[PDB]
Amino acid sequence: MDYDFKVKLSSERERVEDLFEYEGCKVGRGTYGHVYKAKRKDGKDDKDYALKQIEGTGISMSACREIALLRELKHPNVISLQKVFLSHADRKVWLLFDYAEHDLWHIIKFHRQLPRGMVKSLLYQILDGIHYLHANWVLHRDLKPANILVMGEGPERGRVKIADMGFVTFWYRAPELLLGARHYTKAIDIWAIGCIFAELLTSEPIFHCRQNPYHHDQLDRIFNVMGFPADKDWEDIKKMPEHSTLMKDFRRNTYTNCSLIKYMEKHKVKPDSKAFHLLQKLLTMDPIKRITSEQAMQDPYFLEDPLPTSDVFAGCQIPYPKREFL
Amino acid sequence: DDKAMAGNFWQSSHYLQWILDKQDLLKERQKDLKFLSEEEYWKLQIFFTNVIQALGEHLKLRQQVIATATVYFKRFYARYSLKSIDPVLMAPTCVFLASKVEEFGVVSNTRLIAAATSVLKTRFSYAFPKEFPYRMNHILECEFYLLELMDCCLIVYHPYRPLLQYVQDMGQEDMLLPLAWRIVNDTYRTDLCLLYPPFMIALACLHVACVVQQKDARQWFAELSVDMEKILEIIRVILKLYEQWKNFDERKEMATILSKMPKPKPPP
Ligand SMILES: Cc1ccc(-n2nc(C(C)(C)C)cc2NC(=O)NCCO)cc1
Repeated sequence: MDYDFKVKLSSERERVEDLFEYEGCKVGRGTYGHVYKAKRKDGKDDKDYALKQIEGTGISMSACREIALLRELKHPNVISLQKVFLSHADRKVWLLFDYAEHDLWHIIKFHRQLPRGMVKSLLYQILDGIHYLHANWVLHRDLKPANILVMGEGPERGRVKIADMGFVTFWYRAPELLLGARHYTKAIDIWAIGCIFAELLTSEPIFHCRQNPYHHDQLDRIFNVMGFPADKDWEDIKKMPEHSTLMKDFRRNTYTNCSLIKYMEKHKVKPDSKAFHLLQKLLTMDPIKRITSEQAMQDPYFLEDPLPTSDVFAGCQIPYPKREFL
Repeated sequence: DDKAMAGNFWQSSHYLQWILDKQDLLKERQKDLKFLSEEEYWKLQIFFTNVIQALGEHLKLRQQVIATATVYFKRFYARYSLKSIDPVLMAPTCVFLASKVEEFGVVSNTRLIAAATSVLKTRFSYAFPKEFPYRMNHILECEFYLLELMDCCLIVYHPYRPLLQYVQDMGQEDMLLPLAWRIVNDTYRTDLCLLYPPFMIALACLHVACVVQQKDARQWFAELSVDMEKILEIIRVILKLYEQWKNFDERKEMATILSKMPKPKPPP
C-alpha cells in the first residue's frame, strides 16, 4: 500500500470511542451482537442512539447482509441505519441506529388492557412497514413483539420501527413451517402479524405453548384455538412434508368445539367487529388464503372511528418503564 | 419469486451516490495520467476487467457476482489512485466481498488464494512472472478499505435484468439475447456503469445487437420514452471499444504498461 494513503485515511477516519459515549450502557445482548444506548460527546445532539457491535470480527455473512440491506432501506416504520464504523484496530464493525425506548414486548408485558386507538395505530404502522419491505422482496422471517420497536419521547413520538434484534418461541410461526414448508414467504410474515394483533387485542399470546421443523404441541395449540382445518379450508395441506405425521398424531374430531370466534369471544372481543373480521383474514391457516399487507391496510377497520394516529400514544402520557441497562 | 430491492433503483444508493459526473471522474484520473497516457489507462481497465472475469470463472461464480466485483473495483479506482492499493490485491478482494453480497457465501481462505494464484499463473503469466504474493490477512485488510471508500454501498444494479425484460417485450429472446448479453459483458471494459443508469446501457447494447444481426427495431425503440441522445452517447462508446479491442494486444503490451503504474510509497 501507499503510506500517504494509509496515514491520511487513518487521520481522517471517524472512530466509535471518539464521537460516542456508551461504556456501561449495554441495553441488549443479541445473537447477532450487543446493543448500546449511545450519547454523542461532540456537542450538537441531546438525542440518544442505539449502537450495535456486530458479533465476530471482519465482514461475515450476517454483517454483509445487514449492512447491504439497511443501507438501501428507507421508510418511517422500518428501523434506519444512520452510520457504519469500521474499526481497523480490532476489525470489529459497529452500526448506528436511532434509539428506540420501547418495544411491543415491554408494552404488552406492562398491561398484564391496551386502548384500541393504540392497537389500531400499532397494527397500521406494522402493516405499513412490512408492506414496504415486501414491495422490495425483503422478508422479515421472525416477526414478534420484541422486533416491533416503538420510539419514545422526541421528534418521532410513538412511531413504530420494525427491527430484527435476533435472540424458542414458535408462537408466531405459521402452520406451514410447522408442517415443514421449505421456504419463507410473505404469507409467513402476515400470519405472525395476525398473532401480534390478537395479542394486542387481548394481552395473551394467541398460540402460547410450553417449551426437526415439526412441533406437535405448537400445532395442538393452534388447533385448540383455530380448530382443525377441513380439506376445503386448505387443499394443499396434503403437499406438506409432515402431512403424514400430522395425520398420524392428530384427529380432527378432537377440535370440533374449537374455533377462532369462540377463542376471541372468551377474551371479550366481539366476532362481528371489524377488528375481528380483519384478524380472521390475517390468521387464515392456508397461506394462499391469507390476505396481503396492502389489503389489510385497505381494510375498513382503519376507516372506522377512531382513525390510526401517526403518534401511537395520540398525545397522551407515556406510562411505560424506560430501558434498563444490563 | 424475486430478488431484494429489485425495483428500488431510483431511491437506491447506486443511483443517488454512484452515478458520477464524467468531468469529476476524468479530473481525479489526472493524478495517474502524469504516469500513464490516456490510451494506457483504459488498457489497464480492460486488463483488470479480464483479471476479474477469469477469477470469477475459476471460482464458478455466476455472471451477476462478477459484474458486482467489477463495479466495486471501478468505484475504488474512480476515487483513488492506482498507487493506493495494488490492484492485484484489490481484484480478488472485490470478488470476495461481492460473493458475500450476492449470497453465494464466503470463499474459503484456501480457495480464494489458490484461485488468485492459479489464475495469474495460468491465464496471466504474460503480465505476471512472480507468483501471487498476498495472503488472506492482506485480503481481509483490503476488504476493510474497500467497504470504507464505497460508504458501505453494497447492492449493485446491472443491465442484465432490464435487457431480458426488453427482449421478452420484443418477442426475440432466441434471436437477439445471446448477442445483446455479450455486449453487456463488454461494456464493463469501460466507465459506462459509473455514468449511465443500467437500463440505458441495456438499450444501447440491444441496439448494437439489432444493427449487427440486421433486425429492424426502429419503431420499437421510438415507442420507448427516454433521452435518445443519452442512448446514442452509449452506443458511440460501445462502437468505440470494439475498435480499441481490435488495436490492443493485451498480451504483447501489458507488462510494459503495468511497469509504468505509480508506485505505492513504503514507510520510512
Ligand atoms: C444479519 C442481519 C441481522 C439483522 C437484520 N435486520 N433486518 C431488519 C429488517 C426488519 C429491516 C429486515 C432490521 C435488521 N437489524 C436491526 O434492526 N438491528 C438493530 C439491532 O440489532 C438484517 C441482517
